[PDB]
Amino acid sequence: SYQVITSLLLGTLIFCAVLGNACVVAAIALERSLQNVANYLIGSLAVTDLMVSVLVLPMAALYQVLNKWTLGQVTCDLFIALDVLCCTSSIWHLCAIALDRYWAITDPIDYVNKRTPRRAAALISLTWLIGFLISIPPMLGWRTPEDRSDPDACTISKDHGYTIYSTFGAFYIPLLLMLVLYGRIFRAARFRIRKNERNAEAKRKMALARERKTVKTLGIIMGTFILCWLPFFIVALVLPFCESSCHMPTLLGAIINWLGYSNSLLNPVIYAYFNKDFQNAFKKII
Amino acid sequence: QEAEQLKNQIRDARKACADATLSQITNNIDPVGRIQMRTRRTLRGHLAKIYAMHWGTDSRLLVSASQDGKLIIWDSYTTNKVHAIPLRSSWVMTCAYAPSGNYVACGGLDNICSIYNLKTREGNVRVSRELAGHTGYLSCCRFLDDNQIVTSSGDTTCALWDIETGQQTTTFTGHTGDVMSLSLAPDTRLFVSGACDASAKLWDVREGMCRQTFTGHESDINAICFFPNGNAFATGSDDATCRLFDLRADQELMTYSHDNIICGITSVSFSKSGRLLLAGYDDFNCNVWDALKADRAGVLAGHDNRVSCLGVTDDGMAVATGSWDSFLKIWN
Amino acid sequence: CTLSAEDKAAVERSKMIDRNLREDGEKAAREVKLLLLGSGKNTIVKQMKTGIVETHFTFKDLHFKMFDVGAQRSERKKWIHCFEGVTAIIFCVALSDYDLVLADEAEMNRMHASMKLFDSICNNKWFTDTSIILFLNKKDLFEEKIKKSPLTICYPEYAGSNTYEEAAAYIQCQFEDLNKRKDTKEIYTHFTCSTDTKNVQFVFDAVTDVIIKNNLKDCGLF
Amino acid sequence: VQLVESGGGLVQPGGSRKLSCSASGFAFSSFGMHWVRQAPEKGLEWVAYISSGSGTIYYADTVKGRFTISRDDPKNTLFLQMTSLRSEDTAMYYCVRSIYYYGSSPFDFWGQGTTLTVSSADIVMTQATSSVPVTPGESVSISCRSSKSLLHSNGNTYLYWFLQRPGQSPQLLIYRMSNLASGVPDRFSGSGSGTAFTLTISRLEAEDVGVYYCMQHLEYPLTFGAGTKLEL
Amino acid sequence: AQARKLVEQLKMEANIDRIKVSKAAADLMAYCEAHAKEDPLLTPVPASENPFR
Ligand SMILES: C/C=C\C/C=C\C/C=C/C/C=C/CCCC(=O)O[C@H](COC(=O)CCCCCCCCCCCCC)COP(=O)(O)O[C@H]1[C@H](O)[C@@H](O)[C@H](OP(=O)(O)O)[C@@H](O)[C@H]1O
Ligand SMILES: CC(C)CCC[C@@H](C)[C@H]1CC[C@H]2[C@@H]3CC=C4C[C@@H](OC(=O)CCC(=O)O)CC[C@]4(C)[C@H]3CC[C@]12C
Ligand SMILES: C[C@H](CCC(=O)NCC(=O)O)[C@H]1CC[C@H]2[C@@H]3[C@H](O)C[C@@H]4C[C@H](O)CC[C@]4(C)[C@H]3CC[C@]12C
Ligand SMILES: COc1ccc2[nH]cc(CCN(C)C)c2c1
Repeated sequence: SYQVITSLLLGTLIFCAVLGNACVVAAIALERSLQNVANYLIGSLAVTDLMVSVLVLPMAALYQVLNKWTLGQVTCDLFIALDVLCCTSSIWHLCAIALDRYWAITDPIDYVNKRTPRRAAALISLTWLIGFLISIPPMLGWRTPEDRSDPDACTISKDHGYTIYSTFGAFYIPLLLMLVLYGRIFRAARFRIRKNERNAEAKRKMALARERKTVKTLGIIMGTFILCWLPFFIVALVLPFCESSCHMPTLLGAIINWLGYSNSLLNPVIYAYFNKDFQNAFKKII
Repeated sequence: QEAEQLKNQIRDARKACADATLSQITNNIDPVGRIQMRTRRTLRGHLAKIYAMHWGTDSRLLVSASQDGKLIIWDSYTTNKVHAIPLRSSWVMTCAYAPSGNYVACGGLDNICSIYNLKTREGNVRVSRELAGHTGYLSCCRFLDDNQIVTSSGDTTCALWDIETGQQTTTFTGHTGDVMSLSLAPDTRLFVSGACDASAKLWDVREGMCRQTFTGHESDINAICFFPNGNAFATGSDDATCRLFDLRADQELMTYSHDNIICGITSVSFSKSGRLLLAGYDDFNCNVWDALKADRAGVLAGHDNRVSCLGVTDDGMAVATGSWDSFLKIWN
Repeated sequence: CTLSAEDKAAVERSKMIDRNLREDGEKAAREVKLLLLGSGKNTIVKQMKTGIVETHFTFKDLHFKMFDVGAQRSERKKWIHCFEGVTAIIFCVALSDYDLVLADEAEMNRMHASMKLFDSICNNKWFTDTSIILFLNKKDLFEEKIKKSPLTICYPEYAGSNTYEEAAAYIQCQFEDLNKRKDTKEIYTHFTCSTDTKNVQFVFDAVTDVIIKNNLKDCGLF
Repeated sequence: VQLVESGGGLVQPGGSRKLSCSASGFAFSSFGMHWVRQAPEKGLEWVAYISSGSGTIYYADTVKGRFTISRDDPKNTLFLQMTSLRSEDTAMYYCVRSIYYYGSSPFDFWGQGTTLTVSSADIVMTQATSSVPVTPGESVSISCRSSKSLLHSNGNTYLYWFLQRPGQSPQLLIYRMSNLASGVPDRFSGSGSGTAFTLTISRLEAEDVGVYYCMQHLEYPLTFGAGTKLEL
Repeated sequence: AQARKLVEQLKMEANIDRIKVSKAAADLMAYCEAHAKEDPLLTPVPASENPFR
């Protein structure tokens, strides 16, 4: 009975993610009114999330329902590499969207003159290149004899150097850069907003409301990103150096692992559905 | 003193001639039925709001103008752009195609209706002459001959131009409000112009005086087109209605409006038979009206912004439409 | 292929025209469109540089195209929509003109007419989210005239001193009160002719702030 | 509007030379340019074609490879480099402008021409009479035949008529089998069937003496007819 | 005086003969029915001879 419920829940989550990403991509494509550098990055992120949902999640769901891998070593390696590549691409797409927002906010001259879709294309290419560099090492090298020693259940490489490098370049460096960029954006917004008495009081109320709105937006974005992708990389970093001591509980580990797929599902919701232009386009089409 | 009694006499005379409305006569006419209008060609390339377009006499070439500063001539069959003429003033409000197709006119928020020669041996399209005789924005410039063009301006007066001389042959100052559109009769002997004063006047090219005036509309008239027979014309206004006027009956014949429409009209046109009235609207759509029964025979959707201009081919094959979305679509 | 020899060349010409149009549109996009309304308009244009007049000026890597209506006395309601999407609206008013009546048997005051025009433009449906750059010109003459003719003649309900600073502040407050959509747009008010180069600096600062605010709004941060 | 060829001369066997043609008085960039060769005492022959913007380039089967065509839009000039010139290449080359759009008149202007001396499903156009003795004031009809029907599915018939008077470059008379080229008297008329065509002249003038040539533009491998040489 | 021009233009009241509106409507409908077959928009022409398909 537990296996059936697990399969139903995983299938529902995958279907919801696929539907959301496909809707975002269709809205961006069929209507050339949301074609912008930031919107182009959002669409690329949606495409990456759709690839995650359609390619790796069903394989991951099968790996979880049956509790064992029954497809072979080659398929296991391909699935692991694809999942790592796509998740890294999604994280770096979030980082690139943050960087684009920061550049637009703090560099209006560049926004007006030097910002073009080629910038979005270059950012997407850089993100995919970083993802490929993260996912290639397990193929060309590493994967010591101890790794994948049990064909029944294959596990990602746990080499200290590889695990630290991958975790860093996939979450910590993107996390630090995103935090710095959003802090810069927050200070810029604070400066701009801060920059007969009844009118002054009304202006003060408006400024407080705008400050609360921006704080809420930043908090929502950062809370989702952290609460999803932080535990996974924390465990991926601790367990390889805590093989002897840590027990690696199954339920907690599984939930932490699926937090990343939850973030992949949620990213379109935060970045497009909340966006005014995207919701207007959906209303017009629907 | 101030012609107090003269105003009522014309109204009484016009009222006395009303015996039967158009709708009553056309009761026995079978309904046209819904027309399955479908876009066959989508024209892209304009990057700003297109305001005017006009068909050529060959029924295959049309010209369009946009606020991006470009005047484009389209090959309707193959969608091949014939010419791309950069407008020196990017505020075009109207454009036209000469009956012979040799010349094209355009007018904008400037007071100059420029004439372009499309058949120059130099190949490059050049401004044949600049007609700077108006004091307001030009609303409509229309060719009668290769040498004569009539213009409409926001200064509330139209002007007949002898292009070779470059001077206004005749001036039509009867309008008190801004004239927004101009339509020539099939014979080109007379033309009708609509104005923001919610009235339309009949102008004679040769003599240059207002033979008659029509005041059915309750708001600014935006467009007018001549019925194919040439003895009637249809009006378009911000009143969200279209009205049919007869030059010989002197009175309004019928109106085209629906409660679901609450926005102004941008353009109007007729088919060869005259049974269909193609009208643009601010609701991003064009509604086809039964000219003899005022029934909406169809709707031309597919525009993401206000429909600014439309027109029917001389051969009666397809109708082109233009909208602020910068897309022109051919419907058949 | 079904196309003939000439059809392929026609398609080639059409796509060349497409490339040229796209290039020209991209070039035109990277430029700031400013609508100017108003009153010292000629003086401001001279210091910062029969139909609509176009003025081109550049200030520190940013290109501005200014579209002075050129005394278009025709129906403004019929062509104002042509400027939908302009970055900002420049409005010029002469402070010293609180006494003029614009003839017409003294049925109007130029200050009242300017206020009415400002209200109409600010509340215009085509400029819901368009910033307004308000310039108060001829401050020297205004100061010289208030000392000999109190501004209470223009504002019967105004009970205050006739000093330059207080009158200027009251006029600015009156003009800004006309904004019935204060949240959507901000009014950048400046007193000009301190030196010829300050007006362009204020225009640049206002445009930069408007762009930044729009970018923040797109991201939901403002 | 003017076109001026250059680069003529005498070439040794297997030699190489480049012909040039400058353009003035018209938008060179917007007009496609053709090279038409003509061996002495022989008819014309299309050499190469370069479309506006250099996007499309076509060559004849007998000139492809060793002959290349390039255009310089900034300088408004045309070039035709030649290599491995054969004795058969002895001919005079004429440059022809052409702009392709509905209602246009391709091949409506021809250049001065330059002399040059050395040492497969193509539609064949044949003219019944190489020479036709006539007198002024008498209507003259010139007939031609095409191996492949020139009526295209689009509804247009791609037949061209050219006149090359003694000591003059070819001049266009008819370009779509029904349309009269600009700068020509209305006397000339054009009509024909889907494969058969003729050039009927209402009345013959002194300046009409010359050799009349025909072309098909249904497909680019253009072929010239023998040529009808009128004499008085 | 504009009245002198106005009366001369108003002389159209007698310068022109008139026809009843009923006859005009009859002629209009007769023309419409006579040329109904010649209007592609009124009668959708087959795609075989349609240049736009
Ligand atoms: C402290 C005390 C204790 C309490 C504290 C703890 C708990 C607090 C909880 C706080 C609430 C968090 C969520 C906020 C919800 C909310 O308020 O949203 C409301 C309606 O919108 C929807 O709900 C959107 C509804 C539809 C979304 C799509 C989902 C359905 C389809 C899914 C995919 C499958 C497709 C079929 C109001 O809308 P909003 O103000 O939230 O919208 C803003 C959004 O939050 C910003 O993110 C966004 O910025 P962006 O990042 O650049 O995009 C802004 O532009 C703006 O859109
Ligand atoms: C932001 C919204 C969309 C919430 C996040 C989605 C949840 C519905 C997902 C995220 C993590 C998922 C869990 C990931 C892994 C597991 C372990 C597994 O269940 C078990 O406990 C069996 C195996 C074991 O006990 O070891 C299968 C279902 C479950 C609970 C999943 C149920 C669905 C969860 C809670
Ligand atoms: C979905 C994956 C294949 C990976 C995939 O989707 N590739 C294409 C892509 O990613 O685009 C699974 C689905 C069914 C699997 C196969 C079936 O389970 C049958 C069979 C089972 C054996 O244990 C391993 C081989 C073999 C033949 C499996 C190979 C991997 C397959 C094909
Ligand atoms: C070293 O462990 C890592 C490092 C980087 C990574 N990126 C994506 C994943 C796994 C993909 N989902 C299952 C979370 C991952 C693991």
